[PDB]
Amino acid sequence: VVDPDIFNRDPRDHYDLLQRLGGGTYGEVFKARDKVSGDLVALKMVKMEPDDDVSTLQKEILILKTCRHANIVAYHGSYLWLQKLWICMEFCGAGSLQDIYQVTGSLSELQISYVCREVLQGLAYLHSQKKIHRDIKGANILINDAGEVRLADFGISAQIGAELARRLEFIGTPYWMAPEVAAVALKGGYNELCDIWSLGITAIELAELQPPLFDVHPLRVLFLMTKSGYQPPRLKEKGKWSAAFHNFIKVTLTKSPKKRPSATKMLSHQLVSQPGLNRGLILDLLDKLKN
Amino acid sequence: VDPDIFNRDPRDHYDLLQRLGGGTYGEVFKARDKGDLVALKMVKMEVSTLQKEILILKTCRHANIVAYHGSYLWLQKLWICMEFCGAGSLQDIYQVTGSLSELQISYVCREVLQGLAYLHSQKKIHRDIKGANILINDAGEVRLADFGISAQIGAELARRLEFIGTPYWMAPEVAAVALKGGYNELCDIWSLGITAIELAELQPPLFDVHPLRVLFLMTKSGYQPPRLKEKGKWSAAFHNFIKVTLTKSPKKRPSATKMLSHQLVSQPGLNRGLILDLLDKLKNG
Ligand SMILES: CN(C)C(=O)c1c(N)ccc(-c2cnc3c(c2Cl)[C@@]2(CC[C@@H](O)C2)CN3)c1F
Ligand SMILES: CN(C)C(=O)c1c(N)ccc(-c2cnc3c(c2Cl)[C@@]2(CC[C@@H](O)C2)CN3)c1F
Repeated sequence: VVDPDIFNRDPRDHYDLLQRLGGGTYGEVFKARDKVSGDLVALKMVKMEPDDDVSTLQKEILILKTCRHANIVAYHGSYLWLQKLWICMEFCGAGSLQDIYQVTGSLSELQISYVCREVLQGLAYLHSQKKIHRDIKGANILINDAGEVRLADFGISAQIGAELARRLEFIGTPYWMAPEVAAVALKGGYNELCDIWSLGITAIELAELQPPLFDVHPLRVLFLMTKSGYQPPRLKEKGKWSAAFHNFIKVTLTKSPKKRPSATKMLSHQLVSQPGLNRGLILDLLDKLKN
Repeated sequence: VDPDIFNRDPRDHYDLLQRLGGGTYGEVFKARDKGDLVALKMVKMEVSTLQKEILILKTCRHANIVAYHGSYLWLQKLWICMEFCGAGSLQDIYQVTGSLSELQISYVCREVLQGLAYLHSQKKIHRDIKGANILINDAGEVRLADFGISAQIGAELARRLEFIGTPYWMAPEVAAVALKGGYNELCDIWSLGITAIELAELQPPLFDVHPLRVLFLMTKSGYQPPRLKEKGKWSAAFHNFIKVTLTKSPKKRPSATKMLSHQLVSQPGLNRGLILDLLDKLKNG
């Protein structure tokens, strides 16, 4: 089955569907209003026909329902009704940061610092649970109408958890296989510090409206990262950003994962521990979006 | 598609004699050209992984890798024609004869390393070196076999790459796992170390421990590579060969070509006559 706690009932008995959200980038997502509280939620609808694979969807719900942290999108349960799965989540009324900067242009360094602190808080919590987001980017950082920051979309993370379970289920007899082969089969070949690198790239994304090498063919970018002399990217405009921001980029984009700072360590960095970082900075951004 | 497929009736060319392998390697027949003997593996045509397996065997041309002769397509059945190894696998052998002598193990290890060094310079990985996949012919000569696991891993690596998504936010270690899999050909060197213990003791180390427990242990970093059970039975050279092939760190594990310079497999007197002696034991015991 997909999850042992699924509500086997029509979601429309609890929510009035209001409008579609996200333009389809996140699937079929509906804005909905609770019929008793009046609170707003987002409902993602996924098809669940009898003989489809449920493993990835199962992993995604398992990840969502065991998170209870302010900087992670809240989970309110799922509804299975007539071969449709509705995932009920916290509604973030300003969309993703990508939705926002595609209108406003590049974020200020202080706005990027607040965002980075809030994501690091969410990442420290996930890493403390032995979870890995693995798809940190502007599109998966959501903003509510109060200017707060919420990590969302564990679909990639669920995809990898499902691979891990399958490859482990059919790994076969292990008495002859090398330790490093067993470790890739059980652990995946990397660890939660990949999230720290992705935040570094996301910080550049917010500063420059594209990740580095966005205009390079994706298979070429993958190949360049595997070469011995590969150089981590940097911010484009040196004089636009303080040395603190430049250093933040340098350390998050540490090439060797053995030397890359963890999320708790990054929270002590000058850029995200400076005073004056609060949701008002993003309300300013939302006001610019509005004006 | 394989451009060399023979689109004709294989029984128009071979007499099908007995089955072989007890079904462990699939449906494979001992065949006689209709005086040469071949092995014919048949598979029902429902297949990209089967494609990839044949390409591995077809492109390999080395005396220590089981030879490939061609494939016939007929009545939705694919007939893969290969070199026949009349003494079966080393597992078939030692289950009758008992543990191999150190000299016999040394010769088998040299022959397998020769095949591995060829494979690794072809940018291939066997990934299932074990007694069951090391075959012996009637001359006592050693041939690596069964690239099915190698084909499946290469297909999983290719497919998971085709659904990896945009890579601009990916860390370089994640990129490396996507393109290269997370390990390399030195895993075959470790598997050979285990195999040599298998040939000496009739079982790989930890054979009587639950497999999911053995997977749990191998990833703990406190993990200690196994050793030969009975010290006084084997020379210091054998023990050292086990030590170096079972190097935990893949960054320090010697390559196949380097291992060919090890004392155990470079000593004189290593030849097929040792396995002819073994093949005499299975006949006379
Ligand atoms: C008018 N607005 C704001 C939108 O159309 C809009 C938008 N452009 C972008 C993103 C969201 C949004 C808000 N909250 C969410 C979600 C999303 Cl996608 C999810 C996370 C991903 C998916 O699982 C559903 C859960 N909570 C939008 F509503
Ligand atoms: C009476 N004997 C000896 C056997 O039954 C016997 C046996 N017990 C074990 C192995 C073989 C054997 C010999 N030569 C082979 C093959 C195998 Cl399986 C393959 C290698 C890969 C596989 O796909 C087909 C091609 N060359 C046996 F014939």
